[PDB]
Order: sequence, then C-alpha cells, then structure tokens
Amino acid sequence: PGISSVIPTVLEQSFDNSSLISVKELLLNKDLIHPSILLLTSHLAHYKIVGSIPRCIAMLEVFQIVIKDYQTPKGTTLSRNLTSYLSHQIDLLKKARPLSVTMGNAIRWLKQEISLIDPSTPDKAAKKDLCEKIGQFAKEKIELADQLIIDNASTQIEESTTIVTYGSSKVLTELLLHNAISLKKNIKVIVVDSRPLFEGRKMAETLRNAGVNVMYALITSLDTIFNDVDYVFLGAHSILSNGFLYSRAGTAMLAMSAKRRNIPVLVCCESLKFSQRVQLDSVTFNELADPNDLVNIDYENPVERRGNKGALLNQFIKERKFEKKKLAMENKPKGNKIGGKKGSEGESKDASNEE
Amino acid sequence: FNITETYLRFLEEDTEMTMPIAAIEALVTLLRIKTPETAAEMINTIKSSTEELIKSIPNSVSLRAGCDIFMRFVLRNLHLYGDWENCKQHLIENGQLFVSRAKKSRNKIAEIGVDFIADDDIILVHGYSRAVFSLLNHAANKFIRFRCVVTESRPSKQGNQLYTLLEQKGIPVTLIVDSAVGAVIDKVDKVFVGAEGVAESGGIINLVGTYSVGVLAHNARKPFYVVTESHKFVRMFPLSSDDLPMAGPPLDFTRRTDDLEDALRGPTIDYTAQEYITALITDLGVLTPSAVSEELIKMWYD
Amino acid sequence: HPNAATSDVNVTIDTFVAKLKRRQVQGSYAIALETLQLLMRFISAARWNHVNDLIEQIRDLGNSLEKAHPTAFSCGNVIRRILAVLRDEVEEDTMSTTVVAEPLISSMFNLLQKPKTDYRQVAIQGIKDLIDEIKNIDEGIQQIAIDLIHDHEILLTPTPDSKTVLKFLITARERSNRTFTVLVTEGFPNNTKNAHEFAKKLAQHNIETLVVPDSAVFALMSRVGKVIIGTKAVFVNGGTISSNSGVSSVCECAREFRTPVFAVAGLYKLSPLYPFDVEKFVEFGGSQRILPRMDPRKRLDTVNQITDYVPPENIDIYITNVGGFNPSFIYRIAWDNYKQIDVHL
Amino acid sequence: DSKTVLKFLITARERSNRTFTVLVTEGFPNNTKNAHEFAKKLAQHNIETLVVPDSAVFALMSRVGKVIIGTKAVFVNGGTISSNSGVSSVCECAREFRTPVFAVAGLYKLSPLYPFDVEKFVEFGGSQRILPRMDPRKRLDTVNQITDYVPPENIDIYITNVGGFNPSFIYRIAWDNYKQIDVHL
Amino acid sequence: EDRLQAVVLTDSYETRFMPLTAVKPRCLLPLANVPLIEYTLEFLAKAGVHEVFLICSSHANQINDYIENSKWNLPWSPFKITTIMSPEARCTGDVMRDLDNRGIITGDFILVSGDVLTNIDFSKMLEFHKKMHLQDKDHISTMCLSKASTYPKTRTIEPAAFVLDKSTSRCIYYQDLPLPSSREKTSIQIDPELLDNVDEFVIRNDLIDCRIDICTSHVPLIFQENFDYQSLRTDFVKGVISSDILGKHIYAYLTDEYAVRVESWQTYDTISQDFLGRWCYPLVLDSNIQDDQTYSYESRHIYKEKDVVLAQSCKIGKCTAIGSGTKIGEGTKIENSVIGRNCQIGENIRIKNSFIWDDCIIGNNSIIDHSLIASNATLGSNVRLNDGCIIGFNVKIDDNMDLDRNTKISASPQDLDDQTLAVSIVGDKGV
Repeated sequence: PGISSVIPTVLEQSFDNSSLISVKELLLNKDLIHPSILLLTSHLAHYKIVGSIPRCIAMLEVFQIVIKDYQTPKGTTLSRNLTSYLSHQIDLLKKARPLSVTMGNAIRWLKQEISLIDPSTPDKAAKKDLCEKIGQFAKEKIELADQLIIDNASTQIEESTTIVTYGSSKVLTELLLHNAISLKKNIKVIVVDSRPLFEGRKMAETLRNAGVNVMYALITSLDTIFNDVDYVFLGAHSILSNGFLYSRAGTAMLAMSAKRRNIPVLVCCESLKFSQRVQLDSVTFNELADPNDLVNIDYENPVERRGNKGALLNQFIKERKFEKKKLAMENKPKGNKIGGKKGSEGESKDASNEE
Repeated sequence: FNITETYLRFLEEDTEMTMPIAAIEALVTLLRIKTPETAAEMINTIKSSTEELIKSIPNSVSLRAGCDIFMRFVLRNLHLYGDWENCKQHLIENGQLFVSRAKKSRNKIAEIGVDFIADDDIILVHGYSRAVFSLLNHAANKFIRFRCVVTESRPSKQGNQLYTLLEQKGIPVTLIVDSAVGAVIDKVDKVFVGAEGVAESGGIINLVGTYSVGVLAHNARKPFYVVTESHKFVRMFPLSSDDLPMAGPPLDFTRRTDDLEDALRGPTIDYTAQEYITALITDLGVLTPSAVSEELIKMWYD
Repeated sequence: HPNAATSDVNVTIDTFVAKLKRRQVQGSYAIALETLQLLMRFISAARWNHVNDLIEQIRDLGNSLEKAHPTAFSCGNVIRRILAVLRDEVEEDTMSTTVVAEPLISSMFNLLQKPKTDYRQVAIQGIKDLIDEIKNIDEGIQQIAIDLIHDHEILLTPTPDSKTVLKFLITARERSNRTFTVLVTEGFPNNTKNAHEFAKKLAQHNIETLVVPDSAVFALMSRVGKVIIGTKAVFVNGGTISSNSGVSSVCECAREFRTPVFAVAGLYKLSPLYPFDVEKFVEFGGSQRILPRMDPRKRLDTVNQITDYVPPENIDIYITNVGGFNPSFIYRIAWDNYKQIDVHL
Repeated sequence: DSKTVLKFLITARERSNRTFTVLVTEGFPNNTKNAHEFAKKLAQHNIETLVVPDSAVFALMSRVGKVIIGTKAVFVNGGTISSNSGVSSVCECAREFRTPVFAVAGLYKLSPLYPFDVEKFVEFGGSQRILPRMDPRKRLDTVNQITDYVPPENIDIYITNVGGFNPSFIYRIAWDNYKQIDVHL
Repeated sequence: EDRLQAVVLTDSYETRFMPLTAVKPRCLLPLANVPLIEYTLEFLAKAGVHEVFLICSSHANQINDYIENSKWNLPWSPFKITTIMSPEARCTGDVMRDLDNRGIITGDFILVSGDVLTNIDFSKMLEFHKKMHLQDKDHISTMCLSKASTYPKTRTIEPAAFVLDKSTSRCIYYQDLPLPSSREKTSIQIDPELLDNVDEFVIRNDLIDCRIDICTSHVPLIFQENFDYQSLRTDFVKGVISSDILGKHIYAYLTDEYAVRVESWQTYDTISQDFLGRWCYPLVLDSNIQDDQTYSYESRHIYKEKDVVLAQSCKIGKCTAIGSGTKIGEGTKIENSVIGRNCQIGENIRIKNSFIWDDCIIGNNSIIDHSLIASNATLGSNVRLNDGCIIGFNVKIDDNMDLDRNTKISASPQDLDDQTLAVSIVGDKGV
C-alpha cells in the first residue's frame, strides 16, 4: 500500500510548497512491482554525481529494460493495468526525487508511443520495433546533438585561453576533455565547487585523469581569483517559456561577478529541454532536499566529527534550510549553444511549437 | 569571368544600389554562363568562388552574408519538384529582380518608416549607411524642423565626406568629438546608427567607436537605434566583448619604436550587446525584439 | 636601525614578534592591548634628556614593528595615536619655551611659512585614554544602531567573525516590539565554524535564524533589506579590511540589487595609510584545509585566502563610538586622531 | 478598472491561504472613483485594502513584492498604453528598485502598430476636473493627461489565455494572429 | 613541563647527498635561498627550547663562524649556542657516548635527527608525552608520524611498514623494503612476541618519517649500556620491542596534518614546493625570519623579495619565487621554478619544474627541466638539461652542452663524471 508521515527536522517558515521529505529505508509495499525502478529511485535519492544530462538517459535505459522484460498477460491486452503500473512508478519517483523537465518530456513521448500502436497486436513483433525505434530516437535527439554542440564549441575558441568553471555538466566535462586532448591548445581550467552536492570535485578528478593544468576554488573565493583570464562557462538544466535560466545552484552569483569584471559568460543547452510551464522565481517550484546536505565539517564527505553542531529537532527556534535549483538573471549569460549552433536566449520558445 | 572584377567595376559611382545586392548580381552573372541545370558542376563551384572572394577581402564583411542569402534562395527554389528548365530560368531572372527590389525596399523605408525624427528631435548619428542618408534626404522635403548632430568619423576623414553630403540639402550642422561624448547627451534627443552587420547574438557589427556610444545611451536612457536595408544577418557570433571576425589586429601593442611610426592601428571596428536595440528599422516590416534571430532560424530551419 | 639599544632596557619586543609570527596572538583587540602594554613598558623605563630624538626613536620602533608584521593594523594605529597625543603636547610646550592664528583647527598654509617639561605623564595618560577607548565601542554604537532596522524587514549577514557585529545584532534583537528575519551566509574555507557558532547563538537568543549555503544568495535577494560587513580594519579613502572570506561577492550582489550596505567597526581599527594594493595587505590561508592527498596534490595547486578587501564604493555608512560617518568623511576622523607627519615613519 | 483584472484578483483571493496585500493608487484625474469602486469590491470579498497617494510610491516600492496592471492597449517593442494615470513614474521606480511587473493581457487587445514617439500616442486630459474658475487660467498653464504610455524597459510578463510572454518577444504572438500587410490600411 | 634542552644531530647524512657535502658543512646550505639550520632552530624555539647544542664535525670552523654571525649568539636569546666538537666520523651510538661523557643531560631531553621544518603545534605533543610518562615508570621516547598521500609511490629508501596500536599508539614492527624500486624481496613479516596482549592489530605502511624525539633520562644511559646500537631506528626500536630491557613503553604520535623530514633530492624538491605552497599551515618567508631578508607575498603563489626585478612580457605558469638583487631580461617561459638571490637571467629561456640556488647565471637561450644548479655554478649559452640533473659547487658549464637524464656532477675541487673545470663531459676537460 505504501508509507506516509514521520518527517525529519523543523519545517521553518518560508519556501513552503514543494516535496522535500518518505521511504529512505524500505518497509512494506505493493506486490507486483519490478525492482529496477525502485533501485533507480534509491540511487537518485542518494546520488552525488548526476547533473541534468545523464538522469534522463538513465530513465530511458530503465524503460527500455522494462520493455524488454515486459510480458503481456494471458487475459487482458498489452495496456490495461500497464498504465496503472506506470502511474505507480511515477508516484514512487516523485516521492523519491522530483520529475525534471526532461523526465516530463520522456513521459510525454512514452504516452505518444502508447497512443501510436493501439491494442490489436501480439508480443514479440510490436515491442521488437518499439525498442529499436526508441533507441534510434535516443541516438538522434541526444548523442548526435551533443556531438554537434561539442564541435560548435571547438571553433568557438580562437587563440590563448584562461577559464573558470562550475557544475556536473557531463557535456561540459566532455568539452573540456576534448579541448585538453584532441585540440592541444593552451587551455587553462579553474574549478568552482558547491556544498549541496560535490560536482566541482568530480570535475577536478576527471581533469586529473587527463593531467590538466588545474586551479581549484569555491563560491566565496573569487575576489582574488582575477588578479589574463577571460572565458567563463556554465551548465544549465532547463529553460522555460520566459528565457530565464532555471538551472541548479551556484551559477547566478558567478555570472554576476563575471559581468562586473568585464568579460562575459557562455552556457550550453539541449533541443528537448524547453518547457511550457511558466515561472519567474525560485519559490514557485524547486528541488528542495533534507538538511543532511549540511552536516559535514569541511574537507571531505565521510569524516563525521563531534565538534560543535549535530542536532535539528531538539534545536528550539532554528531554521536550517537550503535550495538546489535556481533561476538566473535573463540578460546576464550571453551565448547559448543548442542544436542550431548559436543564438540569444531571448529565443525562449522558438523551438517549443517547432516541437 | 570573375566576381572580383565586377566588384572592382563599381567604386567612383555607386551610392545607389545596395552593396550586398551588387554582389548578388555579380554572382548571378557568374552562374548563368556555365549551365545552372546540374547541381554537381555548379553549387560546389559557386562555394569555391565565394571562398576565393572571402580570401581576397581587404576589409569588407557583408559579402559573405549576401552569398549565404543567395545560396538559401537557390535552395528554396528547387522544392517545387516540377522541372529543371523553368526553375533555372526563374533563378536566372531573380538576380536582376533582386537588385530591382532593393530600390523598392529603400522607398518603403523612406516613406513609411521615417516617423522617428518629427518634433525637432535632434539626431546624434554615426555609421555611414545609404539607407540612413536616404531617409534623411527624403524627410527634407517635408520640412519637419529636423536637426543633425555629427560625431566625427576618423578612419581617414569620412566625417568630412558626410558633412559634405548634408550641405546639398541646406541644414544647420555641428562637429562633435568622441572624447566629449560624455559632455553632450543633453539637448540631442536620440542616438541613431549605420553599421556593417547585425549579429546572431543580436548586437551590431560596426566601426571606429560604437560600444562607448551605446554605453552612454544606456546610462542616459535616451534610446539607441539602428537603421538599414535588411539583408545583413551574417552567420557570426561575437561571444566576447572584444572579439569578432576582424580584418585588422585587435589592439596591437607595438614595440618600442622611434620616430612616431607604428601607432594608428586604432580600432576601426567595434560592437555592443543585444540589450541595446530599442528599435531596428527594416524593410520587412518594422520588427526588432528578437527578429534577426527568428529570421536566421527560419532560414537554417534551426 | 636594529635591537642594539633595546636589550636589558626593554625585552618584550622579541615576545611581541613571536606572538605576531606564529599566531599565538588572536584578534585585533588583543594585538592593540599588547601594543599598549609595550608602549607603557617603553615609557616607564627608557631614558630621554631630549624630545625630537625620542620622537625619532619611537618612529623607528614603529617602523620595526611594521616590518615584523603588517596585517596587525591595530598595533600600528594605537602607536600612531599615542604619537599624535605626544605631538600636540610638544607643540604646546614649544610655544611656552619660545616665550599664532588659524581659521580652523588645522592648516595647509602653516606648512608653507616658516614656523625640560612634564610631557611623560601626559604620554602615560594618552595610553590610558586609548585603553579606555578600546574598552567599549558597542556602548557608543547601539544608539545610532537600534534605529536603522525595523519590523517585518530582512537582514543579510556575512562575516560573523568580528565580535562587535554579533553584539550589535543582539542589542537590536533585545527589544520586545521589534522583529526581523536573519539570513546568514557561510563563508567556507575560513569561516564555517564561526558562522555555525553565530547561528547557534542566534537560536539561543530566541530569534528566527536562517542558515544559507554560500551559493544560494541569489534565490532570496528579492526579500533582502540590509547588508552588514564584519570588518577588521578601516583605511584612508573609506574602505575596509575584513575578518576573512565570503563578504565581497555578497557586497557586489547588494550593490547590483541596490540594497543598503552598512559598516560596523571602531576607530582603533581606523588606520592612517592608503591600501594602494590588496596584494601587499590581504594574506592567504592554507591549501591543506580544502583537500586531502599530497603526491597528486602537487598537481592540485589550489587557491584560498583568509582576509577580504572591499572597494570604498559599495559601502555607505560607518557608525562609530563617536557616531555615524561616511566613506567620504572618515579621513578627517583619522586626522583628528593621528597627526600629519606621523603618516610616514 | 476592468472586469477582467478584478475577476483575476477574485480567483486568486478565493484561495485565501495564498497571502497577498493590495496597495491601490487612487489615480488623480479619472481613476479615483473607479479605484474606490475596486477597493469596495475587494472589501466585499474580504481582501486587505491599502489606499495610496500617487506621490507616495518611492516610499512604498522597496516593500512592494509583485506589481500587476490591467492595460487597454498592447504594442510592438513591448510597452503598453494603460487606462489612465500614474504608470510611467511607477514603472521608473520599479526599474530603479528592481521590481517584478505582471500585466493582464489579451491578443485581441494587442496591437501590431509600432509606437515611435511620445509626441503622438499619449492621450491628454481635461482641466475641467482640476480647478474651478477660469480667470486664473489667463497666466498659468495647467498640464494633464488621461491615458499613459509605457516603455518596455520595465514590464516583464503578459499573462494571457495562451500564457505569460516576454515583452521583447510578444511581436511573434501578434504575428501568429496578424500580418505585415494589414498595418497601414 | 618547562626548562627543556635541545640537542640536534647535525653533520650526519653527508654523502647521502652524493655529489654535494664535500667542501662546506651539511646543514649550512641554502634551502629556499636561505640556510636550512634556521628553519630547524625556529621550529625548536616554537616547541620550547632553553639551550642550544649541535653536533658539528664535518668542517667545524665554518659552523662556528655561522653561529657567531647568528642571532642566538647575542644575550637576547632564551638559548645560547655552544657546539660540540669531537673527533671525526662517529655513528649515533658513539655520538651518544660522547654526549654522556660530557654530561649535561636532564629529564625530558630533546634530540632531533637531521633538519626538519613543519607546522604542528608542539605544546600538545609535549603534554601528551608528560601524561603518558605519568602512567607507568618505564616509559622511554617519542615518535612523530603523519598520514600520507593515500598510497605510497615516491618512497623506497624509508617505506617502513608500521604495525600499530590505537589503544596505546605503540609500535609493533619495523621493516625496510626496496619494493617499488628493486623487485627482489616482495615481503612482509610479523613477530609474535606481542601478539596475545594487544589484540587490536592494525597493519599499515602509509606513514611518513620525521625523526624528532623527546627522550627521557633513560635513553643516554641505555645507549651507554648496549653499545651494539650504533643506529636508532632499525636496531634500537626492534630491540626495545624484543624486551631488551623488559617491560618498557614507547610513543607513536599520529597527526592528520603534514610532517616530513629531510632525506634525498627529489624529496627535498617536494619539501621546497610544499613550503612555497600553502601546505604546512603558516610557514612563510614573506614574514621574514633572519632580518636581513626582505621577502613579500604576491598573487598565484609568487614570492618576491625587495630588490627583485623581472622585465616585461614573460608569461608565467604557476608558482614562482625570486631572491633579491635579481635581473631578468625578456621573452621567458617559466613554470614552477625558483631563481635564487642576486642571480642573472639573460634572454629567451624556457623553464619547467626546476630549482636554482644562490647567485647562478641562466645563460642566453637555455632550457632547464626538473634539474638543479648550485651556488656559484653557472649555465652558459645553449644548455639542454633533463629531469633531476644535479649540479654541484662551482661547476662552470661554459659553451654548448647536452646532458641526459639524472647525470650527477661533482662538487669538491671524483668518482662521478662531469667535473669542476670548463665544459661538462662530452669532450674531456678537467683535473
């Protein structure tokens, strides 16, 4: 049937709208669930690597796997309780970690597919062609697009470079790696990290795994960092109806700093990620998570010290809250790199009705 | 046969037909000799010619824009799936036709879209384009009490030339220095611009001092405008605040020389951002807000 | 000039140096106190006969102290103040020894034209005065302070490192009819623990605390009302040196948002020399505190700094023990405490 | 003023858990009565009312969250002509203090004509409802306008039946229902 | 707790520096363009010293002169210097014997082997030593060890695998291996004499040598008693473990932060790099210790003294340090290398990860990579060196040479090729 109630720590006062709670440790559920979905949910909940790009891919893969494993019942047709199952899966996902814009898109696509071949077919002929189709789609709208983006970036660099970076943008990692290896330029990389999830550290590790010339710093440590240095790059999650940068955490401040210190910024985007849901603030709907993302005392992740802090529910009058997804200022990031090479983010929905 | 030769042909005269149109005409002439039926013998050769032209450029931008537009037009042409002859003929016709169109576009610009200077709104102008001058000369026959302000042009004294073109209409004018550009933003109403191209980013690819002007306009909130015949949407992106496809050096720190030699490599081309066009005057309707980008998208279907 | 004269006459110089170098001395206040004590020791013991020569000696001592440590500004400042105290008395004395007109208290034109006594006790008294001044800044601030902030407003708080700032906050929080919500930025590789402590204290004080990751400033700025800097030192053209990390960016943000920036400090913190650079003044931390490993960490050249400099432009008011001043005005306050020739030793 | 804007407000207020306080400028020349009516309507539903003088916006703006308009005419480069009184200065203030500006809009209310000058589109008002008696009018010069124009530099969203759109974008919307030929008839 | 005397093992690891340590003393050589002794002295002071004692032997007169010149020389010092002058060349047993003969040994007496400079606050350590001493009567001496760079790889001379305690912090086993260098004895041993008493056996190797010891009144007497212990690490600790004097306790201090001693040349380089960076918490030269110094801090981990001059347009990579009185010309590419005091660079020179000592000429159009140039030794025009090419005293590398990897060069005016007189060996010239 499921589990509700019993939530950790104080609920504060402001930003009280989104799901942030729940099944972290499992105790009794419904009895026909394929466990791969559950496993994925468990992973996503306690993930410290994922950042917009790969989640959707993973979801797609999972769906493919499900399809491959799918057995059509001896009684009812190929989609009778399948829809119910899907709904349940969605509910589980939401309970674990919210459906992103890419996830929504994927769901839409799935629904479309369901409509396309209506109930009349057997088993090993329909799903044979479905799986292949979906694979082809994946190959098309994703990997090739990424490749295109990479190649656009390749030309975008001219002569002599010194750069500052942020975010677990898989594409950006690929980009920088490409710069390092198969372009052999004078590519300097400076890394900025973040407390909620360690993306910067991962990026640094990846750089090391190539042997890159790397400086490393954080959100605050910037005022000295510019004392030659030109380029700045970011990795957005999604763009709405407005053209505003509805992405992850520590971007906006950095962007502002860059704007102030003379040389502009460039972000990269994908031609599926755009939405018709409309918002202009952080408060409307955000990735909100458990305050356990702020317990550790610096340096690394698994250390656990009995130093000064380590309580929340017993702390009378104390409101410890943090945000994961932000909404960056529209006019600030200049260049955007999508499927049609280059353009101003004043486009907003130029590809939305184009579909 | 050469496009270069054709380009050379017009210089002393000109001052009438849009450059991008002359280039297009030349291209058409080059084409209609060596059989435009086949797509194997032709398109590749055209591309090669364009590349050659690009290589041969001294300091000119819009040629590329013209040629890509032409290419796009050609591509559009053979979608009717009828026959090779008729379509070819149509294509051939559409070169001189295109040239003819430019004048009509200019006319449209100078009779509908000239209501931006009316109540003696004093005009601070820089960037010599034909369209801007055409509209100003066409508004001199209406006598709407117009006044001109000229920021000095110094690549090699185009300013003098400009001041000589406004003396044939008989209208009070004044010389302005681009160091005292902070000094007078008061009595002059608005800042109007001629240029060399409009970017995929949105902003303007221009001349010897423009970004500063833009900045000052922004500071003063007295709106900043760009006026042209519409076919300068080149596939180019000025991602930085000091980078473009440039003909000369980008700020060349010359060595410790002696008798006043290496100096005058002063930036004769500059650019300002997308949040600067309060309006853009184009013949395809008065459209601006994200218009160029939209057009580009329509062209490349992306 | 070496320690050749200062041996069995005065000893504690070396101790002072040790305290400076290895950081057994902590907090500007403590440094100032130490300096005062040093000065007292100098006075109770040293041998004079003359006056100009004594002044020269003192100047040399000051120079030596500066050379031993620059980031300790309080030390310097107090010395300068005491020099100024001495100087006025000397000037007064000279007038009687010899046996004057000026439009205001000091003159530019008096520098162009040609211009045994009990000064030791006056010098002694100067030190005492300085000590007293140091004793309480807060008990001359909270009358210009519990005035600016109001009901249903929202504060933004970087640098919970200056002991003054916290006290100022808490005095405001005291009132039973005044209410405000407090946002607190962390400051990571130099301030985290301090920030946490501050948060805890706020919680204890029975007020609405809000813990903020250094990233998430932008997602809350719409509601923001005020800006408070936890500065350590103050300079000529208005600006301040701060007690480390996570202040500059936030200040910049505030400026962009045009959301008021206040400075809470003190005039012992006030210095009589220009910060022509940030580089010569602001110092850097330890690259070890960010990341483990060592042999892959010759490659991992990481940059992190303690202190923070902010330009004069972003900040607008400097409320003191004397009262409310401005970045344009603070120079004259400095002049009112240290004299014209004392700037350069 | 409109029945649309009021209804929009009412719908929001129905969900009374959503907390919002209303500041209403009177609007000196013509809006006064209408403003009062609006206030009365708000009171009827149980919506918290605050009546504002037009000079006093600088004193309020730093505390103002979100600003909603109910315009008459929507334009090309993003700006609007609103149903009379006190909108330009307000917008300027918002720009200075950086404030979010909502606008209730309709595509049939939206015009594809471009406004180029203040010297034409801005509609002026009657001195009849300023000062009685006409013998002081011999020397002094009373200046007043009814409906006012907005530069797009300020407003940010247009909440329609279709959706909220960007001002430096709304041209496309218009063109998705209008042309370049049907302009200068 | 207070009143503690210092004894430093100096003039010890000569010829471990295989080309150098021949004309002048071991410890007198400049590390970061300024003497190695001074750092150690400062560390000692920080710890808590009350008198200075040094074992000077390998050239003593120069050491004495240095001491005379030094700052602890004058009355102001809490600790005066009086060097121990014995007959030449004797092992640490013999030195101990000598010390005992003289007899100024008291309570918690302090012995440091070699020269060390680290950050960790010593007061806490001292306190811990005291408290542990107060536990049982037969407690001896203190070890310093720190957690390493996750995995061991640049450690072959001294990669001692310590089997250790958490409940007492006490050593069980000491073993040295060639393992990463010479694959002959890929090997581990455990001796069972302390098996069924400890129970919490922890197997490790990832800990670093420091050679710093607080030693009780037991130690010199013990040394005198057992004359077989000529050494102090391999024979001594093992002996202690095997119950030579039955029922006796030792210390093994374990710190989460950096602690390494001076050993080889690559290790030296690493140490220097660490010092330059922000590794050991507050240790700097910009603070200025020896008074005659004028060092100042700069951006991107760059050191500049006052009197330092570098000319325009020379693109630097990361982390560079320059000594006073330096003149550098134009068009140079430098990455992670130190150029010493009053050194002179000509023009157009490529550098990566190098080391340059007191008053050295980097000649016109030359490349230095990961290699070292010593005091007064000069590089002329066109010299192409590679990784870890050691250059000794007064080596005059004149005109046109090509030295391959790890080519060591002599120092005294013998066994190794390339010598003091004109041109390094490609065409034979010398004594």
